[PDB]
Parts: sequence; C-alpha cells; structure tokens
Amino acid sequence: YHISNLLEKMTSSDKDFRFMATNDLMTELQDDDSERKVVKMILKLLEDKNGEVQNLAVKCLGPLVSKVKEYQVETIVDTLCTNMLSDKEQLRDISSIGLKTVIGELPPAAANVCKKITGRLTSAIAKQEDVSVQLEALDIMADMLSRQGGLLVNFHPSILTCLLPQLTSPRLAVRKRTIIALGHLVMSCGNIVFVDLIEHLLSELSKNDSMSTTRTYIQCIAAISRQAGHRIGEYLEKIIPLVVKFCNVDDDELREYCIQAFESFVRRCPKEVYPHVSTIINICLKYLTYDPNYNYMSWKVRRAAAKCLDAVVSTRHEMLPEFYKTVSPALISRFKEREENVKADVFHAYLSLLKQTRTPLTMLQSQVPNIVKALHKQMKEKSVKTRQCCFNMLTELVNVLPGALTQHIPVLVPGIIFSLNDKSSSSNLKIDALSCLYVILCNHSPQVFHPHVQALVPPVVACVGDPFYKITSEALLVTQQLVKVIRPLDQPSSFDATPYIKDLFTCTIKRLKAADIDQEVKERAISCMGQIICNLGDNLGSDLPNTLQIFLERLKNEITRLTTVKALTLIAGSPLKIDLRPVLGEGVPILASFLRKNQRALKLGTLSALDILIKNYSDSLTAAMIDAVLDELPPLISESDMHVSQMAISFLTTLAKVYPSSLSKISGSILNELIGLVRSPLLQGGALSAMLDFFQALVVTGTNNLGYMDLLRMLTGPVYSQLTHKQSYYSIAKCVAALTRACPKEGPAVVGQFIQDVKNSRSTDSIRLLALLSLGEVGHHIDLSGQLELKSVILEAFSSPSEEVKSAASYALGSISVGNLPEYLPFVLQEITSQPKRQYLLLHSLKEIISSASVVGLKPYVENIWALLLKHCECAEEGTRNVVVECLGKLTLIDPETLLPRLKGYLISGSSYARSSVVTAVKFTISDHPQPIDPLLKNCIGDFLKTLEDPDLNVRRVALVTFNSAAHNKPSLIRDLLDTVLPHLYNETKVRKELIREVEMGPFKHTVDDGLDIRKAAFECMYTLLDSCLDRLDIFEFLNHVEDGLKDHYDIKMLTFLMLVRLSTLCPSAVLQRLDRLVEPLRATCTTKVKANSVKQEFEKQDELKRSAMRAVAALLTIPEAEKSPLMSEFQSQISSNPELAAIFESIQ
Amino acid sequence: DQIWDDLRAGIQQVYTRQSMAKSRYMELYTHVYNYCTFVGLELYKRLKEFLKNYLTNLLKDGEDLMDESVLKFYTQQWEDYRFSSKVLNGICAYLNRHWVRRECDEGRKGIYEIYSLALVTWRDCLFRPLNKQVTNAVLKLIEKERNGETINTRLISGVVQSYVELGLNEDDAFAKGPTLTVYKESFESQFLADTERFYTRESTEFLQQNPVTEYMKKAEARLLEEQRRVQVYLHESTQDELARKCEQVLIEKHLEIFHTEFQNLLDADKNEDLGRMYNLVSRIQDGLGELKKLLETHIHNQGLAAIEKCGEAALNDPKMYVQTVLDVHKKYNALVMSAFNNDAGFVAALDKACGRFINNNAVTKMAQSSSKSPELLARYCDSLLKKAELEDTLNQVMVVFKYIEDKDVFQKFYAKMLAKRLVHQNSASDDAEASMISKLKQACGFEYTSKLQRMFQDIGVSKDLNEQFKKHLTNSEPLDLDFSIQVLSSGSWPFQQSCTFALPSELERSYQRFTAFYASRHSGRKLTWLYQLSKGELVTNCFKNRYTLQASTFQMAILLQYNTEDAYTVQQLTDSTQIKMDILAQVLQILLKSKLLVLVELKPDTLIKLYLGYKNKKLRVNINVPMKTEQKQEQETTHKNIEEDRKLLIQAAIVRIMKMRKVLKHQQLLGEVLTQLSSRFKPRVPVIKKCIDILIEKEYLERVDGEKDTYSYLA
Amino acid sequence: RFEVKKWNAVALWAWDIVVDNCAICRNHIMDLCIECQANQASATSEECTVAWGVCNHAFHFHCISRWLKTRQVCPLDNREWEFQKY
Ligand SMILES: [Zn+2]
Ligand SMILES: [Zn+2]
Ligand SMILES: [Zn+2]
Repeated sequence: YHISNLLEKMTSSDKDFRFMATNDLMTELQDDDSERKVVKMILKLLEDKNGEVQNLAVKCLGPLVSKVKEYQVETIVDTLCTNMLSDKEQLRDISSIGLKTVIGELPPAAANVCKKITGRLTSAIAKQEDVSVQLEALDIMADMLSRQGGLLVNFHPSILTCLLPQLTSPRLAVRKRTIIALGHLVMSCGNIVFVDLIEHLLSELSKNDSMSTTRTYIQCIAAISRQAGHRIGEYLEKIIPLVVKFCNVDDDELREYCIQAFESFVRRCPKEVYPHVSTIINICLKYLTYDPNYNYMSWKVRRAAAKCLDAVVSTRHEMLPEFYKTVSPALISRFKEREENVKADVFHAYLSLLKQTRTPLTMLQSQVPNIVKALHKQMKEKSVKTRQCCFNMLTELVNVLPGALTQHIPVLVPGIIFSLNDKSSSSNLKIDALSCLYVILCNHSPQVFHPHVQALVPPVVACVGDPFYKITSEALLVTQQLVKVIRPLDQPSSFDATPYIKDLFTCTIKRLKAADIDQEVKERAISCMGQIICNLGDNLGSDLPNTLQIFLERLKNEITRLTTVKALTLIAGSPLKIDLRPVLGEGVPILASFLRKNQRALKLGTLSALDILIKNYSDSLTAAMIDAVLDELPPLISESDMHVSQMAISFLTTLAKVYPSSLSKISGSILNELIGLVRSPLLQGGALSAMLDFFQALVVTGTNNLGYMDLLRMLTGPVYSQLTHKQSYYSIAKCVAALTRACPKEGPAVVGQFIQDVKNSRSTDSIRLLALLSLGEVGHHIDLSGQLELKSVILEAFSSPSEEVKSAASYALGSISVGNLPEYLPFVLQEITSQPKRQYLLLHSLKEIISSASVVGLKPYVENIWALLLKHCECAEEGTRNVVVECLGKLTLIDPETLLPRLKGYLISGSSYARSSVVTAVKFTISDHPQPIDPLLKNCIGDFLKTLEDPDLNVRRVALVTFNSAAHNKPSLIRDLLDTVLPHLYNETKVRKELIREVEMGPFKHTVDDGLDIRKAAFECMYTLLDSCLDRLDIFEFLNHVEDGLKDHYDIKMLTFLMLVRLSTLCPSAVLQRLDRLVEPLRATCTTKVKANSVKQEFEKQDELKRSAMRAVAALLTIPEAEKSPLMSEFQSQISSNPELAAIFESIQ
Repeated sequence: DQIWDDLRAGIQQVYTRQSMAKSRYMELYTHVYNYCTFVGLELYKRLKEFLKNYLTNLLKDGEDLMDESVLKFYTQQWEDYRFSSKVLNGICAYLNRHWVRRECDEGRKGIYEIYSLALVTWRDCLFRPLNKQVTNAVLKLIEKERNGETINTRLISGVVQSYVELGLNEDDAFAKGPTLTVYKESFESQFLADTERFYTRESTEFLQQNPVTEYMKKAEARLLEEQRRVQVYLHESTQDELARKCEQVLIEKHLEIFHTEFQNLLDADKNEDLGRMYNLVSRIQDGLGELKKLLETHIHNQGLAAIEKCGEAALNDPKMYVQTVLDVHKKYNALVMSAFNNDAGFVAALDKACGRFINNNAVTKMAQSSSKSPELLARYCDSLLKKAELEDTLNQVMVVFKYIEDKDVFQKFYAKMLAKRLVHQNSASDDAEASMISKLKQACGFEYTSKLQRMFQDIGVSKDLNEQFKKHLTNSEPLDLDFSIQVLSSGSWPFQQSCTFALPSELERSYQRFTAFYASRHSGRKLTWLYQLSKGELVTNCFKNRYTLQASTFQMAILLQYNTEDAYTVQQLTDSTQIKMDILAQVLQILLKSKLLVLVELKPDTLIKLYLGYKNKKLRVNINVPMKTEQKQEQETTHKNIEEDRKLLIQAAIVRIMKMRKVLKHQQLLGEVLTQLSSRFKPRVPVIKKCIDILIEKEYLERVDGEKDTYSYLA
Repeated sequence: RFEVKKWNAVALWAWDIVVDNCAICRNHIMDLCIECQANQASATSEECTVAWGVCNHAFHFHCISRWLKTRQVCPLDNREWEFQKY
C-alpha cells in the first residue's frame, strides 16, 4: 500500500509532493509484479519540468538496477540509449548522466547489458553528422571499458574498427576522447587486436598524409606506451626510427610530442630502450639549446628535452660515467636560461642526477668549480624560485660530497648573506638559505669559516628575532652549529670568539624565556642554550645561575622534559668544568622521580644524566638524594628489559667507585634483584660485563655483610641447598671468578674447596658442574700451577656417567691451560697420544685452548699443534675427525700468512682423507663479520673449490658444503667464481643410477642411495644462491634442474617445492614461460597412489606430500596472467571436478 | 621346540641387511602356519623375548656416543629396524589375522599385531633411555644451523619421523589421523622454548647496537629462514605455532620502537623503510591502527605548515594556495599508493586529513570564514580558463573540490566568472569550457549544469541575431561605426541594472536602429542597457601621431566630452555625463593614472584639462583596467547573497518536509533538513531555528497545543 | 578630437506586459510590498527581494510565495512555476 501511495503522489502536480515521494522511495530502495510501475514512473520523471525531481530520479537509478529483475534492466538501458539520440539536448544530457550512473553501479567481473550498450554505442560513434552524440558515446564507452573491460571480449574488433577512423575527424575533442578510449581498450585487449592497431598506426605514420594527423598519431603512440608499457617493447625497433625522422621537421608542436613519446618509452619500457638511449640523449641535448630568436613558442621543446633528460637520468644507474662525460656540462651551461620554467626543469634534472650519484664522485668533484661559477650568477636575481633551486642544489651537492665546497666558501657566503637580509624575500627562501647554511657548516672543517664569522653572525642573530617561528627555529639550529664552529672543544683552534658571545647569548635567552611560543622553538632554544653553556660558558658573566634556574624550571614540564635532560647531560660532561652544584640538590630528586614515568627514552636519558652528574660532581653529594635515587632502582633491574638493567648496574658501579659510604643501602631489594638477574637465561653481552664490573667494584669497598664470603654464599647457595637452565651455571661461575680475581688473597682456599667438592663422592651432579666451571673460569686469568692434584681430579672427572659434567671437565681443562700455557699445553699434547680411551674430550680442550688464547703466547707451539693435528687427521672413528678438522681450521686463523699455503699444499698430493680434511678446515675461517683473512681467501679459494671435480665420493660433498657456507656467510668471495663453479654444481644434481642399490626380502622392496647426500647438498646450495646472488646466474639453466628435482626423493621434493614457491615471487616472468613444464611433475605427485599393503605412515607421508605439492600449485597459480594457460586451466578443472583433490585443496585453505 | 629353532635362525637373518630368497620367505611362512596348528601365546612370548633381547644388546653400542654420532646411530638403526619389522609382519600375517583378532574381540589387554608389537618394544627398550641425548643433540644442531653453519638435515628428519611414529595408542587400535603425543611431549615444547629464548636474545642484542632499519631486514630474513626450517625438516603440525611465536617475539615486543621510528621515517622521506614497516606490522592483529592515526596527524600538520608558510600573499593569490594543497595531496597520495599497498584505512586517513586542513587553515583565519577556499578555487579556475596540461590541472582541481564542505560558494563564484567570461569574449578555448562543464556534470548535480547551459543558449541566440541585424542594415542606410550587441535573459544572468547615464550623441543612431529592430521582431519585450559592461575602441587625431585606444562606454562619455573644450570642471562633467559621484571619481582617477589626462583627492572645485603632447610607446593602448575596490565590493555582495540563498533553501526544505509528513517532532525535522541539504552545505542549528520561527509568523506551520516541541503543517 | 570606431554593447530583455510593477499586487517592483508595508518592520520585512522564474517573469517574493500555496501556475502564463533567481 505504501508503494502504491508513493506512485500516486509521484504525479501530484505539486513539486514538493513529487520530490518527497521520489526521495523516500529512494530511501526505501536502500516488491514483485509492481517493479514495472516504478520503472516506468522513474523513466517518465526523467522528463519532468522541475530540475530537482529530475536529479532525484537520476540518482534513484543507481539502487534500482540492484533490486529489479534482469529483464527490466534491458528496457531501462534501451530507453536511455534511444533517448541519447533524441532531438532535445536536455533529454540527451540527462540520459547520458543516467547511463553513466547505471554503468557505475553494475558489479564488475551484467554481460548482456554491456553488450546491449556496446551495440548502440558503436553505431553512435560511427556517425559523422552529430558531434555531440559522438562525444557522449565516446565518454560512455570510456567509462564502460574502464571498469568492465574483462567482459565483452568478443566486441573488441568492432570497438577497434569504429574507434580508429575517428582519429581523423576535424574536431580535436573527438580525437582526444578516441585516444583515451583506445588506451583503456589496450589496457585489457587481446593479442591480435593490439597488433592490428599498432600496424595501422605505423602504416598511417609512414604515409604521412597530413601534418595535422601526424601529431594525433604520435600522441596516440605515446598514450599507448603509457597505458600498456610492457606490451609495446617488441615494436620499438620499428617505432623509434619514425619519430627520429619526424623530429627534424620544422614544426614546434611536432617536436614536443616526439620528445614526450621518447620520454614515455624511456620510462615505461626500460628493457627495450637500451639500444636507443644513445640517440634519445643526443636528440635531447641537441634540442635543449633550440632558440632561434635570441643570441645570448619555442620554450616547449626545451621543456620537453629537459623532462626527457630527467627521465633518462632517473632510471639508468649503469650509465653514470657517460652521464658525467656528456650531459652534465650541457645542464651546467643551461643554468642561464632566459625562461623560468625551463630553468626549473634543468635544475630538477641536475638534482635527479645528483641523487642518482648517491668513479662518479671523482668526476663530480672535478665538475664542482663549474657548478659554483654557474650558481654564483644565479644567486643574485630578483626571482625567488631561482634562488630556491640554487640552494636546493647546494644542499644536495654537499649531502653527496661532504667536503666538496672547501675552496668556494668566499664566493658562496655573500649570496647567502644577501638572501638572508633581503626585504623582497619570502619565508621559504629564508628557510632554504638557513638549511643550506646549516648543511654547509656541518660538513666542513671549522677553520674555513673563521674569516666569515663577522659577516655570518649579524644576519643569523636578526633571523632569530623574526616574528615567524619557523625561521626562528631554523636560526636557532644554525646558531648551535655556529657556536660549535666558533670554539671547538676537540681541536686546538686559535680563533678569538669573545665578541659574539654576548650577541648569541642575548638572542637565544629571549627565546628561552618566552612561556608562550611554540613548542618547537622552546626545544630548539633549550638545546641552543645547552650548547652555548657547554662550549663557551667560561666567558659568560653572572647570567649562568639564572640560566640554570630556568633549566630547572623547564625540567618540571612534560612538553620540554627530555630535551632539558639531554642538555644537562651535555653540560655536565664538558672540558669546561661548569658549576652545576646549585642545581644538583634540587635536580637529583626530580630526575629520580622520572624513573617511574613508564617511558623508555626518558628512563635511559635520566639514567645517563644521573651517571654523569654522580661521576663529575661527587664533592657535593648528599645521602638524602642518594637514597631518593636508590629507592626506585629495584623495579628497573629485571629480565624484561636488559638495556635499562645495564644502565642501572653501571650507575651502581659508578656510585661504588665515587661514593662508597652509601652501599649499605643496597642490602635489601637491589641485591636480591641483581642475584635473581644473574640466574636469568637471557643474560648476555653488556649486562654480564656490567654485572662483573659491579661485583669487582663492590668487593674492594669493604662494607659489612658484603664481603667476599657473603657474596660467594649468596651466589652459590641455591646450587648447594637443593637451577633449571645451563646458562645459570656459566653466569654464576663467571661471577665467582670475577669475585676471586678482585681479591686474590682468598683465592687458594676457594680453589681447594672447589677441588674437594668435585673430588668428593657424596656431592651431587649440580655441585660438580658448578665447581668445574668455576675452576675453569678462575684458571683463565689466575695461575693455578700451585695445586698439585688439579689435573688428576679433572681427568678423574672425565669418566662420569653424565654428559654435562664431562663437557664441563673438558671446558675446564681447556680454560686452565690458558693461564699457564708452557706448563699445561705439553701435558695435553702428550695425553692426546698417550691415552686412546679419552681423546674426544682432550681434543675439545685443545680447541678451547686454541680459540681462547693470546696470539703472542701461542706462536711457539703452532708447529707442535700442527704436527699432532695432521698426524690425527687420518682417523677411523668419525667424530674424532671433525674436532681435529675444526682445530686445524681455527689454528689457520693464527698466523694465516704461512699456514694457509701449507694447507693448500695437501690438495695436489695426498690421500682421500687429507683433501677432505683441508677442504673442511677451510670453511671454519669464514664468518659474517669482516676478517683480516678475507683478502687471502678471495685469491686462494679457487684452488679449494676446483675440488668439485674429484673421483672421491665424499670430497665432492665436502666441497659442496664449503661452497654453501661461503655463499651463505660471505658471498663476496664466490660471485666471480660462479661462471666456473656453476656447471659442476649443476652436474651433482643428476641421479647417477650407478650408485643405487636395492635389497630384497620377499614381496617388499628397499632402496639405498649413496648419492642422495650430494644431491641434497647441491639443492641446498641452489636455495642459498637464490637469496645470495640472483643477478649473477642464468635463470633458465636453474629451472631445468629445478624441474629435474620435482621427481626426486621426498626431502628433495620438499626443498624443490619451497624453491618453486620462493621463485613464484622473484622474477615471475621466467616461471610463466616454463609453467607448462612445471605443473606436470606437480600433477603426477598429487595424483599418485600407494599400494594397499602398507602401514599408515606411508599414507600420512603422502598426505603431507600432496598438501605441500598443491601449496606450490597455488603459489604458481597466484602469478598474474597465469590462469590463461592450457595445462594450468586443465589442472584447475580437474581439481575442481575431483573430490579427493578438492578436499585437500580446501585443507590448505 | 625343533620348529622354533628354524624360525629363530631365519628371523635373525631378517634383521640383517642381507637379501633372502623368496623360497626361504615362504618356508618361514609355512613353518609359522604349521606352528599355529589357543596355543599361540608361546610363540607370541618367544617373539617378544627375542625382540627385547635384540634391542637390549643393540643398545650397548650407542650408550656412550655423543653429538652427531648418536644421531647417525639412531637414524640408521631405526631405518633398519623399521624395514625388518615390516618384513616380520609380512611373515606373520596368519597369526595377527586370526589369533590376535580373536584375542582383541574376546577382551585381551596386551595383544597387538606384529608391527605394533615391534614399535612398542622399540619405544620401551631403546627410545626411552636415549631420547634425552637425541633431543639435546638435535637442538644443538639446530642452534648451530641458526648461527650460520651448514648441517645434515637428514639426521633431524629421521629423529622427527621416529618420534611421530612411536605415538600409537596401542589400546584403541583404531584412529584416523596421526598421534603426536610423543612428538609434542619430547621435542616440540623444548624446540619452541629454545626458539623463543634465541630470538629474544638476538633481537635485543641487535637493537642495542644497530638502527631499526637494519633490524627490519634481519627480522624478515629470520622469518623466511624459519619457514624454510619448518617446511624442510619438521612436522606439518608445528607450522602455525612456530609462525605465531616467531612473529610475536620478533615484532610484537618492539612495537613502541616501531611507532617511534615511524615518525622519524615520515619526517625524512624514506618510502622503502615505511613499506618494510607496513609489511612487518601487518602480521600482528590490530597493529596498524596506531600507524594510521600517526599518518593522519602527520598529513594534517604538514598541510597546515605548508599553507602557513605562504603568508598573507595567499589571501589574494589563488594559484599559490591551490598549488600548495595539490602538492601536499599528490605527495601523500603517491606515498600511500606506493608503500602502504593502497589500503583502505590509510586512504581514509589521508581523506580525513585533507578534509581537515582544506576547510580550516591560516588563510581562512585571516578572512574569519571558511568560505575563502572555494572562492580561491573558483578564482584559480577562472585564471586557468581566461586568456595539453590544462586537462590534468582541471582534474586535480576537481579532486580538491571533493573535500570542500560548502560547495555553493564555489558554484556561485564559478557561475559569476563564467558569465563575465561569456559577456566579454575572452576565453582560451571552447573545448576547455566543455570539459569543465562535463566535469561539473560528473561531480555536481543536474540543475547547476542546466543553469550554466542557459547562458550558452543565450550566447548562441545573440550570435544568430547579430548577423541577421547586419543583413537588415545592408537594405537600408548604413551605420558610421561597427556595432555588436549581446541580448541576454534578465532572469538567467547575475548582472544588475546600470546607474544613471546620458548616452553620447555619437551613439544614438545605433541605439535607435537596434531598438526599432528588436521592437519589430519581438513584441512585448523591453530592453535594458548595461553601459558598465559595454566597451569599444576610440581613434584619436589630435596627438603627436595616430593612436587607437580601447575603452569602456563611461570612459568614452567622459572623454568624448572634451572634444569641444580643452578644460572642464568635475562638477560640470557630472552634468555633462550624468554619472554618480563615486563611479565618476574612480573612472577619473583611472584616466588620470594613465598620464593622458593631467589636472590624490578629488573635489568638485578641482579642474581637469586635456593633456596634449606626450604620447604612448605603442600604437594600441588599453585604458580599461578594473578598479581596486570594485572587486572587494563585488566579493562582499556575492558573499551576502549566498547567506540569503541558504536561508531561503532551509525554509523551502522545512516547508516540503511539513507538507509530506503532517506532524513531526523537532530533532527529526533537524535531521531531515541536514540530510536533505548536506550535498551543498552544512547548516547551523540557530539558522534552522530562525527559519522555523519566521515560517511560524507566515502562517505555514504551527505548534500543536500540548506535547510541546512538536510542529504541524497548516494549509 | 576623438572619433568612435566600434561599439560592443550588452543589453537584457524582460517582459513589458507589467509596467515595472507586480502583477499580483498593484505596486512597484522595487518598493516594499503591500502585505509588508501595511505592517511594521520585522523579521519578515528584512527580505522582500524580487523573484524571477524560468519564464522570465518577476514578482515580489511574498506575492508569488502566497500565490503558490493554492495555485501552481504562473499568473501571467499557463505553465508551472520554477524559481531561478532571487
Ligand atoms: Zn507584489
Ligand atoms: Zn514583504
Ligand atoms: Zn510566467
């Protein structure tokens, strides 16, 4: 009834009722058998007298097509299309708007209505008598193809056939709309129609029928290149000569379009423009200077040439030497352009070159004088844009070359001064000048600005007082660096800085005491005043106490809290011993209160400030504020955050070093928190060193209840009374060793007690572990030759049921020998040969000795260790060979000049074991961080890596492993050997059925392969090469062996699926070409079936194999423009049809 | 007894890696069958004892091995035992087919199939006393791999598979998926704990020594490596747990540092770092909101700062204002598209920021109104369209137009300036006008475009009438001067009637002729002439040389008067020209400022005389320049008209709503008015209240008796 | 001496049926309307502008507004009334 009342009111002869009925009908449509009424009512209101009702009717067509039967959409579209050709302009326009609205609301990717629209649009465009209908139809078709180009793939030839003849019509608007429509068509067209259009364009260009049409065709080619890009690359070899020929025609408008086409080609198809950059650059350089009416509308060609040069420079890194050879002088010489826009374009091109430059640097340094001479003339001009560009170039040039402008400061400063104090200058120009001055001052020696300080100070001081606050902030930023330059604290400067101190202080203090200015100026003023006090605070008079009181006042505000803390830190640590004592008493409690403000940066800053203030001003320390700061530490010493804990421990160490009388107050929560942190499994790096230093400092003080024995018992109580992590034992042992070396007079008793504890048979395994680790740590730095039974006890502890105690005994034997090398190392060397029963542990001890000994102290025994290791290389028991190989490799690092060639010598002559031994020992000299051995390895590793060709089975595997380690850790030493090692690596991926052996027992089959390890290592090397260096190997030989791998063993199958998934992202173009060959092994693996006489393990294994295979399949499927493939589409259809594959596909979803 | 010896001898050969003939296999099968023919418990115990003894004396070899040695031993022995157990199960199919099936149904407790018996014996004999060593060695090898070493992954995979298979229930005897009790309770928990510890140490150590930018690359590489490990040599069930744990420990604990670094990366443009941050934080659930808020605040601040730096010059320079807005919008739109993958939330943040600083900024504060931005946009459009890249800048302007709250000001100003551009033929191109009309059709409604097209219709009608008037002159006496006219509808144009004027006698002929012609062709129509918009060209013959000068009709009237006398009084020039005080004063000042009329304050006592002698550099000189205060007065008038139109529109909307809904409340009426008028401007509540009050006084709607704050329509 | 060479004039046309007066009320189009001049100055008296239609007919705003309450046709025409100026 409501819908009937609405339709009754929609013909009420009153505009208000019609408007309201249409409005609430539209609101409601946000019924069956009555849609035929509402549709006709809306299409009739489309011709109403009032405009508001027409607008409402047009907006109501949107939500109507989504709530009506598909049949009535056809009649709506038909009525709109037939009204678009009517004889009334208002109906035509309103119908065009309605049709655009209808097209917009249709869901993309619906097909019938698009075909119905196209059938009439083609005829409308084909007409050549009503231009307005042509323009409307072109707009409608552009809107249609913009979002629904995927559909109606069968109408593309007709659309092309109707569009192409319109590029000749007299009116240019038709041509422009046709170009837009053609671009949108090419965006999603087919292969044949694209070729037809390109051939038509080339044929029409070759004919050159009229001057007017040639511009249109060139514009069309440029638009096609912009829209498609990668689909036109295979036609530049024919396109470019035509535009090159047309560039020589004496028409100003034609040249600009050709240069724009060149720019589009350079930007959008980088792969296919490589052979033509040399001629595009030459044309652009020829037409930069084009001006036939001035001798020193022709500026458009110069603008286009500058834009094209900018585009060429911005996207070619490898042509930097050629750029600096040929295009830089022209750009420098064109800085004197008569016109502003062309000058700006030239400037922008040169900035683009400068950013690309980030040897090119040497050539830029050679070119600098010409740049300076050119900019000197441009820095004195009425225009502000030219000066802004000059300052931007100066800033970029200084940012690229730090010290480029050393010899040109005398000619550069007057321009900056002139721009700073000019009444006809904008805020942007002043900010740019100040930024350039700041950058110049930061990146140059202080001695070059000394003659120019007298000229620099007044304009900067005036700029500090500018009403606009941005200029004030920039002026303060410049002033801080000027203060640093005027009096360095790290160099012996002879400059006299007295006269300007008063000016700088006066200009900064007024900004400092403002209380109403913006926050940025507040922080900048605080920083500038801090720098002033730090650098030149000795020459100030009585203003220092007042300034420090202001600093105190700024410490209690949230906006400016961190900045003043950093300023106080800067002031405290200065060679000029400033007196902060009047501030310290009232300032320490506030800084202590900052420690509870749940902000990390504030905590770190206030901890640093407290540390420096305690260190430098200990004479005026008071117990009250020390207690105040000590009251908030315990919450900070925790394993959740380790940096704050390290800062707190450093503060405690400084307090113990400078104020030892206040350590009686750390016997409660602080010490408990420290001890608990000692047992944390996350203790490493700086925190451990800080803890050791704090313990060493605390022992020497002599406070009660904190002696050596008290700390030792508090450290070792939990172990003896009853630790769930192994790192806790190491940390406790390190702390005990630090305590022992702090006070050496009590060392022997503790060492003897530890020896008795490890010797005793009533002690648990936890006690023996800690005792051995503590003995090893103590013996590292303290000589322990006075203990006679130490070696006997340790060697007895070698034979124990537990593995942890055995490892601890080996580590302790290794660590003790470092303290007294001559007394202990011969003993270990003799014991390795004497007792065959215990050699896997003595070799580990020797490894520890080698890894943790001084270079100077291990030189004499190098020959003995080398002889023993090379004697023991040929050993039957594997595992004993790995440790000796590691020992040899780590010994190579000590004196690598002479040991490395001796290692290489065994490759030519030796047994099978020796070659594998040396190749394995090579890999232990490679680390991520740079090492002194790197220059030798880069030259020598070719001899080791040419062992990939070897009759021995194991040596090839060892060489592959070494190559993998080198690729993963330091790829810079294998990149140049890729061209000679890749074929051998690829050869190792073959099956080599000679080594395959099969063993039979009844109807059951078992296979054993002796080449599986080598194939796995080769595929691992390939995976590493993917991430390490993908731009130095062929991407087409790689895929062949990847395809070989997809039918290989289960582990290789998983690895190859992973590599395929990774390669779906990197260089997807190569995968798309090979996609036909890739899916066949995937489909074979996914559809295979196991025998019925098998246990559930094989079924499960095949299940995850299938899941991983179709995960790789989906990864391949996600590649753009890959669904339109024969094998891929067949596989998708088969997966959809087959329930077994569909279920597992849904499983990975 | 004798039978069992043969079975023992044959089976001991099965558990060695030596092939046996199929005949021997069938021979063992036949002896097993013969032993079967309850009494099968003895044979079951015999096999159980043999397996226990074999595992017990095999374990003695691997008790003292360490590190990779125990892994190699376990893997090789497990593979050999697995194959041997499969062969043994193949041999003893009769027993597990009949006797075990009979025992299971009748209610036995410790009877299993041969393969399951072998697995249970392995688990209870060799797996139990070696699992600690095997797991610790596997963890040590994983840690070695994580530090940059190449290891043998086939040792870990075998251990993992052995752990997975040794998890059979042994009591249910029926299952669908794989049981992971041993795998989770012996390996997985320790593996995840070690991973957490390793990464929570490494991330802290790296962040304490390096900036965040390198840490992001480190984290991405670590995540890729972890995917590699879990997909290569681990079970498929730990993938999700490992991914979540690694993502948490590598990203979620450093969100404060990431948020701090986001602002620094925004300050100094670094798009790659922003993209990497977006990629990293996208994995954490609900982790992108803070970034969106920070980006919105940054864009708002950047726009405000960019507008503020222009200063007072932006109040009268539309180009600078619009270019600054366009530069900010283009830069941040490119940043959003490139680094943030065109996400909806970041687009919404950009739109919110743009709408915030376009309407309220420093320029609007100087003008004390938010309507200055549409005025400046319209003036920029007029400058563009007055006398290739035009399409792009028009499109950009139209993008800016989307964020304007009050679009009626823009519409009014654009209509007035288009009327000015049409009445005087100074337009760059008609194609640009058509393009702008189409763009306004797309953005604005349809009434505005029809109102605009009416002017084009009138211009076309006038163009048609001009030539046909020219034809009528040929068949009659001619005119001394070239004459062009433009007749426009009074109600379709914003032009107002001219002031008092006395037509110079040199122009009365054309006036009379055209008045007669128009009265003849059209009846019932009256023409009103605007002499403040009419312009012409004058030629002089009393200077040093012949000049032609183009000037307005007022300037002709006050200049042709000096043909009779060389000197004149401004109090008499008024009577000569019948021009008001202010307009005459301004036009006289304009004429004087050109140095072509020599004698600043003008009074009736002032004397003005024609200046001969000095001339102009060029032959054609234009003296029709606009007055300074005229533009300001026009702007004030067209700003007042907008407010009046707003009041009228609010009244009309209220009247329509009351006609449709007979009885309505107050808040509902306000909401309906706001939602009806939202497309043009946002009204204020006091304005709506005043409109309601003035509508009450006109007897349109009345407040109902009782139920206060409720209105009702009245006819 | 100065001589006129060319002239470009601009004119507007309006219906002459009404002699510069409202058709609904016998009063001038520039002065205050009868129903507002009878009463004293108030909020209503602030706005008494001239309203134009599409048919290019001009009346007082109040006159046409009160005429449109019952009828919906231009008094001097036979077509629907639409506002286009104020
Ligand atoms: Zn009236
Ligand atoms: Zn009135
Ligand atoms: Zn009328």
